[PDB]
Amino acid sequence: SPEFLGEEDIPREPRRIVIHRGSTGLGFNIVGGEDGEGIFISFILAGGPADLSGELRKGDQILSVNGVDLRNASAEQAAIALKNAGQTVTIIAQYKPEEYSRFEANSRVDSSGRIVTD
Repeated sequence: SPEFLGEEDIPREPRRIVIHRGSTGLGFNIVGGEDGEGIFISFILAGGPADLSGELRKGDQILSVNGVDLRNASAEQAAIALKNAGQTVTIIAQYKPEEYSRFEANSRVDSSGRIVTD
């Protein structure tokens, strides 16, 4: 009997993740930022710093960057904070796929809590 992770819930509590900046950037994209809706990871680049951490995913909201609260920041504000965060970037993230799925066209959350796009 194979034990798929797919049948396992993704943790919903906040987590602390440390990223080490490459010679290319932190390796993820963000969406959101309008009217305090929040900043969400929409894409993680294969092989990039966020990927290498192995602790971030599409659908994570970025709550803070190096202790600076980003929950109500604009995307531009978030981009600036992330750019200016130095070589070692400490992120507090929280998996919020339902909120995230609102932003991505034809996306939804399945019974396992995974984000699916049709």
